[PDB]
Amino acid sequence: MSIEIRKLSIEDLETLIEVARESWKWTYAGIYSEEYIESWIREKYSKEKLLNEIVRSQSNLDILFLGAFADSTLIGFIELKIIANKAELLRLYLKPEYTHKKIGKTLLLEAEKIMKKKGILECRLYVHRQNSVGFSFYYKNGFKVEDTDGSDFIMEKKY
Amino acid sequence: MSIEIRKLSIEDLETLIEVARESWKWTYAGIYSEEYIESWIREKYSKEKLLNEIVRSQSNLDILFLGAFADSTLIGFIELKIIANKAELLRLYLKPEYTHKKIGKTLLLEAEKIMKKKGILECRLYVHRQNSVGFSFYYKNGFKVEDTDGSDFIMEKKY
Ligand SMILES: CC(=O)SCCNC(=O)CCNC(=O)[C@H](O)C(C)(C)COP(=O)(O)OP(=O)(O)OC[C@H]1O[C@@H](n2cnc3c(N)ncnc32)[C@H](O)[C@@H]1OP(=O)(O)O
Ligand SMILES: CC(=O)SCCNC(=O)CCNC(=O)[C@H](O)C(C)(C)COP(=O)(O)OP(=O)(O)OC[C@H]1O[C@@H](n2cnc3c(N)ncnc32)[C@H](O)[C@@H]1OP(=O)(O)O
Ligand SMILES: [Cl-]
Ligand SMILES: [Cl-]
Ligand code: NI
Repeated sequence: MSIEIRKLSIEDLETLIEVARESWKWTYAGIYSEEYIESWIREKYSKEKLLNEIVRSQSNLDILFLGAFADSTLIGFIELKIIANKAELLRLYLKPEYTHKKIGKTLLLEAEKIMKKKGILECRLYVHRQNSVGFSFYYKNGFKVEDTDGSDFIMEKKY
Repeated sequence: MSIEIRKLSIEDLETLIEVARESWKWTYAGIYSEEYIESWIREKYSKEKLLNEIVRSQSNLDILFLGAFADSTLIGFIELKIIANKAELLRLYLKPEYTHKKIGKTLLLEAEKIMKKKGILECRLYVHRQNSVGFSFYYKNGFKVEDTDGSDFIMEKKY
């Protein structure tokens, strides 16, 4: 199992949406309803929005959008948003069958490496409080809860 | 997510084979080849063999064959073989998306409960040495390595 991390490109769009869908159905099985998720996928992970995000990342602006590829097949992705010297980890998702193999850790390290290249010293995120899979991974990797907003925990990491 | 543990019945056959297939492809992705697995599924998990095993379990003889059912859908199974006062854990497999939720632990506890009812004080198993997922679960649950046979570790638990 060879895993490559690289910036996503527009050709990654269609399988990106499928990874997102598959990871979302799994991750939130006890949190949101099947329809809530299908609408979320349709509205937030639309072809147009992701394309624009993939482009802003490729153009080296306010998005960093990396995928993990297993034998050329996209199986995970991370997306950060940069404003000034700070980042927000918007998204980190893998195909459920590819979890617990350090692939999430690998995407995070890559982003962190690029943030350090960019002078970004703070990174923060919003995680649904009932998402133990995600929440536990984050605190195991140096994120600390600093606040809440609705159902989410606001976690933050400094460098 | 409601999980029920009960003895398998002949009507469980077709979805039993699919769980086995899906768990096998995942579990041994870096261990055996796609064909080795498809042959193993075809030859060891055949309709006839499993049926006979399900029957011997239902008849209360030398097999104990339990499934874990999530909302009426079979998602995992355990199978033990009894000879005298001792057992061998032949099989324990879940759909990959259902792992890491204590469902494996739940099947093991059920079998252990029945073994104790039956006076069975020793339980042993063979785990492929490169199966870290399975091997780690077993030692986290009181199994200790006592020997090897080919690629497998022979692990054993006493009560
Ligand atoms: C800001 C946001 O994007 S929030 C949404 C975060 N993403 C999700 O929840 C989607 C579902 N999960 C995933 O995609 C992944 O598990 C990630 C990205 C959260 C973590 O990546 P992975 O490569 O799976 O994790 P990695 O192998 O580095 O670390 C393992 C740890 O993560 C957590 N974890 C990873 N996979 C699993 C799993 N299948 N079941 C339970 N916990 C898991 C555990 O805490 C585990 O620690 P343990 O060994 O003590 O049990
Ligand atoms: C004799 C034989 O049958 S050998 C074949 C054994 N079965 C397999 O390997 C098939 C693949 N795996 C599985 O079906 C299951 O993981 C089982 C049956 C081994 C364990 O059942 P689960 O309900 O998943 O495990 P449970 O939640 O009780 O325990 C979690 C522990 O099991 C292991 N584990 C369970 N799921 C995973 C996973 N997706 N990735 C990595 N490790 C895992 C870990 O050691 C975990 O401990 P951690 O929290 O420290 O990481
Ligand atoms: Cl979340
Ligand atoms: Cl094994
Ligand atoms: Ni774990």
